[PDB]
Amino acid sequence: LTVKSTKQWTIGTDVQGSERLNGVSYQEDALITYGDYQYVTFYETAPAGYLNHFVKVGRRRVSPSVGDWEFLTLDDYTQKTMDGHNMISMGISGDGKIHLSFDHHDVPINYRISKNGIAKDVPSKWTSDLFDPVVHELVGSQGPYSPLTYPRFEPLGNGDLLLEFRIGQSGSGDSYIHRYSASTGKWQAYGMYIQGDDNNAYINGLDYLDGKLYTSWTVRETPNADTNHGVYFAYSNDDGKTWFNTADTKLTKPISTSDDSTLIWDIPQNSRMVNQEGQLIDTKGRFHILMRDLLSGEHQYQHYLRKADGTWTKNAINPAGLNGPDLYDPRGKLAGDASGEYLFGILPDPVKQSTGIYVATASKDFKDWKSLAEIPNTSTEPLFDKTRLHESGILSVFVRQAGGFPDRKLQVWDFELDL
Ligand code: NA
Repeated sequence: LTVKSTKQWTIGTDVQGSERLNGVSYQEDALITYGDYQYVTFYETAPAGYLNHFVKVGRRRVSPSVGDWEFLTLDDYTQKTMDGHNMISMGISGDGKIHLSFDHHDVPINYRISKNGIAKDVPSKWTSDLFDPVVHELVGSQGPYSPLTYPRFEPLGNGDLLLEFRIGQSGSGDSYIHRYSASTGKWQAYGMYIQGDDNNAYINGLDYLDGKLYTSWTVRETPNADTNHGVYFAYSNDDGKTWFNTADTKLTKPISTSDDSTLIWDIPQNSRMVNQEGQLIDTKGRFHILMRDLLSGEHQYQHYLRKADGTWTKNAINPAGLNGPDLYDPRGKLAGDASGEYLFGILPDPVKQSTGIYVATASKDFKDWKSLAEIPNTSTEPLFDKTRLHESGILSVFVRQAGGFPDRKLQVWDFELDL
């Protein structure tokens, strides 16, 4: 596997503040290809200036040829909270509607949707009046909608879309799932799916494939990030309603954090393992987790693999040149190609201030981590476009630069792979 071409686009000037609001690990998702177009969402500074931001949505054609990015500005909702949790997630349902949820730390939901199926019936002009107003509920469903943190969308096989989030707080919280029907345009409540016990679960993502939904998490005892422990796994065959552990034993609904039957790796507190890193169901149905720890005596990224035979392995990701991360350094992701043979680590390097792209192969049990490419000058938790990789073999990554405001840009990097 090699790189055929590298291209980049600047899509905006990043916002100013003590926190990163753009390029946050648990954006799910920031960058999406649907049909022949790619979409991206981010904050830009509003005319009021410092500590006033608007959500922007960009689109560009990517098939059968790539055209120019265009942007709309949602100038009816001003983001004002300088808190690194207050990021944006986007999802696109099979009716072509684009959904956004954003700007939360332990507050009520903020959600909006496009009026029509703009990703399906693609409009000529790209303007803010394509979107309905911000609301604080999910029409058809029920709360609780507060205190909410961490909206995450997952598109299902039939065009429906899940929205998942935590209700409660760091160190005492539960998570919930809601399902949007692309046939009726109504949401329904799947209810609480994981319940804290004077702690909270921190999932790594949602991963849906061929009718199964996969998640992994660590449990956090207090608002101190040193109090994460364990790596846990469960999956569902019914889009979030009921769940199983790795041995296919049905769990209680909700899953409790006190239930050790979902633990796949013991990792104590003070291991320097961070919450909400990365996960991946590969196209062959092998599940992967990206985390980190200091348990070897050095800080290293860690790859957990759920093998076809049922067994779990844990391998450090330690290719030449990669500096290992500590607890508060930027988080990475794992991406997969269409074939399921190639695993990409998209790993921010805290020494280099860059994003490395490393590749391993299923033929070598993913032990053969090799440097494939680099994105220079990043201070970001890198995020990629699953569908674009599957469909065209192009690894497209959304990044916040390193550097000072207003030099620090937002960009999209495309690596064309020679599959
Ligand atoms: Na607690």
